[PDB]
Parts: sequence; structure tokens; C-alpha cells
Amino acid sequence: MANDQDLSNPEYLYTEDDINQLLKHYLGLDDRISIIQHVALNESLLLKQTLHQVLSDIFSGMQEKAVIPLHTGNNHWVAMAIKKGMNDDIVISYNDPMGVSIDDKVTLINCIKELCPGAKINDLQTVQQTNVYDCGPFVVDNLIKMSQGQPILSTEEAKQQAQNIRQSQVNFLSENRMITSAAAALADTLLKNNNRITEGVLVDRIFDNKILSVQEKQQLLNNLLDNHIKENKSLTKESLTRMLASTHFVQQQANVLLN
Amino acid sequence: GMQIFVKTLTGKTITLEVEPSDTIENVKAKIQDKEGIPPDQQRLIFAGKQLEDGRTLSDYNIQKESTLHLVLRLRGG
Amino acid sequence: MQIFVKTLTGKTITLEVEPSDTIENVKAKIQDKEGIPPDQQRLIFAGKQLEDGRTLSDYNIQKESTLHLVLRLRGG
Amino acid sequence: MQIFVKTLTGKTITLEVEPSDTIENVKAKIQDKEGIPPDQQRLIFAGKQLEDGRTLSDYNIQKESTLHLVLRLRGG
Repeated sequence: MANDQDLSNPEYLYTEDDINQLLKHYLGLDDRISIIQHVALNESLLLKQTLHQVLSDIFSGMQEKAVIPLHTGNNHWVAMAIKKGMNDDIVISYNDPMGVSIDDKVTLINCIKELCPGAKINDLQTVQQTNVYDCGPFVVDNLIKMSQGQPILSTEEAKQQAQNIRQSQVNFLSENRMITSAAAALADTLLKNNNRITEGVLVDRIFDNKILSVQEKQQLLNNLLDNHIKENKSLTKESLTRMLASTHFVQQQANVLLN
Repeated sequence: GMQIFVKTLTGKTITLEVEPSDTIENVKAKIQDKEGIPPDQQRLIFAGKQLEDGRTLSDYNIQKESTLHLVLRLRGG
Repeated sequence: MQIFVKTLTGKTITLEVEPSDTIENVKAKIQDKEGIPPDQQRLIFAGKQLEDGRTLSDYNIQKESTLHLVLRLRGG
Repeated sequence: MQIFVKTLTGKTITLEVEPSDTIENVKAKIQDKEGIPPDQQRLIFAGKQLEDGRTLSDYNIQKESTLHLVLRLRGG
């Protein structure tokens, strides 16, 4: 029972969160790359919205490129990436790791033609996955390569590298999940029953905390002063979790859980 | 004064009164106010991105009569 | 002087303007010639969003410059 | 006027200061009384990190305000 749900299992099906943590890890430091998280061809307004934002940003040079994990509405991921080609041409690169061509996707094509009739679409139509689980790993790999202007893995390369790219990507995911759950639990001890605190109440809650040693506090506060506590900003469970997941202090707590 | 729309998990579209300078956490609190959905259960999407607490609507170029989506997490093989 | 405004549909429109023309004025000329209301119009020059109360010369926009027009979705 | 500085060791230190005192001056007073060098000191008031060339009154720090002192690591 529930292989599809266990990260370690070879049958683990990637979620939008898995793909997003992986793309932000390999790409997120370059601001000129738009990373899409959630868009499915069964959401007609959201798909049109998404393509309009990205095509507008790329044609105007507000972004250089975009990577789009596109859900088929059918328990399946494909890779779409968009950049300027030669001569202010827009080039939409596509691969379904099943090797199924884009042509089926009349909704998708027509929505592109409506927004940008001059857009090129390069359907690589290359089979990659050798089972019904591995679309997530190949879509992550494909988008990274497409963003770098590198060719995607061939059928042969993909047959050979499938296990290694999942294993590599699942190593990063295991570590990332532990950093996030340690940061979340720390964020909870400091929010107590506030769903808002300022950076100023944070500083004071760390000082009064009854659990952390004086050295644990000194490390956490040094870690956060480096990039935060400048303008006394309002934090929530989510923004405080992300700020704490930034911390060497939290990354160390996670490091001991995993070894 | 600006209106935006939110499509909810039940398929209902609601209208929100907002400012461009409203924080995402403020928008999620307005959704909780009107529909009773807690912020931490909200997967709030504009044009394919999950909106992050500590950003504003204008950070995401969300303007008058924009539609946000409350979403279920996608997966596949 | 003349400037060009490119849309995502691939239409290029050519405008008669002065260096001292405001961004608002340029949007009003686009409404005049294309019928697109200013509040649907986002103007970009070389990757910067043009702000309504500034002039073409504030952005060093000269004869035969190309702007990019980003239109609001779905109608309007 | 008097201000207070809380340390992670649980010491509150009380300082004699003027509104016109620079942050650098406050760190020098902390070195004077506690022996901690200025370049190891990060001061916080109400969630804002105090910058060396500014004054207490720049940060609206008044009589009986509490600051937070954090010391740099032997590494980082």
C-alpha cells in the first residue's frame, strides 16, 4: 500500500512541489528565468493566463526564459520551455517523455496561436521514460537542459540514466524536505499562537526561548542578521519557515536527522 | 479600490476588494474571511505561480479583474 | 519623430511623437490609432516598464526606437 | 538618557547616552563597559539592524528603550 506516496520508492510520482523545489534549486538564483509551478491543460483560464504572462514577459524582455512543468490533466507531466529564438522569434520547446507529440493538444496549440501566432513550437517528440513513473524526473532534467540551451536526453541516454537522475533528484528532495520540516517546527515554537509576528518580536522570542542553548541562539541570530532584521517586516508561518530554511542553523539540524 | 476574482476548490468564483499594495497573506486572510478556508490550506495561483507571503499583488503584476485560482496539488508518472 | 510599438500578435504600429511627450500621451495616441484603452496598455523600452508621468526623453527614447506593448488578456 | 542592551547570556547592560550619539559611539560604550570590540557587535532595535553612521534619534530610540546585542561567531 501507497508506494506512489513514498519518496524513496522507485514508483514515487513527483508532485508540483517536488518539481518546483528541484527547478528552484538548479535555476532559482537567476531572476531572468520564470519558474511556473501549477498549470494543467484541463484548466483553460489558468493555462491562457500562464501563457499570456510568460509570452508577454519574453516578447518584451522582462524575462529571458521560462520553464513550465505542464500537467496533461491525466496523471502525467510534460516539459515546455520558452525563450527568444533568432530575430525576436519566440521558440516554445516541448517534450513529453512518453514520446507523444503535441499535435493531440489542440487546446494548447490554439491558445498559443491566439496569443502569439508567430511563435515557433519545437516538439522534440523523444521517448525517455521506460515505465509509468519517471515523467517527473525527465521533465525536471529536460527543463534544466532546455533552459541551458543543451539537447535533452535521447531515448538511449534516457534508458541508461533513468535510475541515476531519479536517485540524484530524490537525494536533493530528501534533504530539502528535512530542512523545511525542521524550519517549520522551529517557526511554530516561535509563533506560539500568533499567525503574525514582526522581525522585532522574532528577535525577542529567540532571546526568551526556553529550549535553544545560548550558542544555538547566537548561530540562528547571526544567520538571520546576514540577510534579515533590517526593516522590521511582518512574518507568517510561511515567510518565517522560508527565512529559517535559509539558515545554516536549520540546515545543520536537518543534516543530523539524515545521517 | 480594485476588485479581483478567486476560483475556489468547489468551482465557485468569489470577488475580493483589494489594493495593489496588499500582501499575499492579507489576500489569503480575505479569502478565509469570505469562504472560511485557512491560509495554510490555500494553494493560491496566479498565472502558474504559487503566491508567497511577504510579497504584494503588484509584485505579481496582479491588476483590476485578475482571477486567482485555489488549487489541488498536481502529481504524475 | 517616429517610434514603433510591437504587440505580442506581431503587429508593429508607427507613432508620431515628440521627446517631451509623456508616457500617458503615448498611450492616448495608441488609443487614438488602435482603439486600445490606456488602462489595458503596459509599455516596455529595453526591458523597463515606462511610468505614466515621465517623458520619452526621460527614458532616452529617440527617433526609430521600438517599444513593446503588453496588452491585458481576454478583451478590453 | 538611559537605554538598555539585552545579550543572549541574559545580561541587561544599561548605557548613558544622548539622542545624537552615533551607533559607532554606542558600540564603543559597550566595549568600554563589557570589553566587546565594536566589529564583533550587531545591534537591533525593534527588528531593525542599527548602522554605524546613524544616530539613536534616527531610529527614534528614546529614554528606557531596549536594544538587542548579538556577537559575531569565531567563524560564521
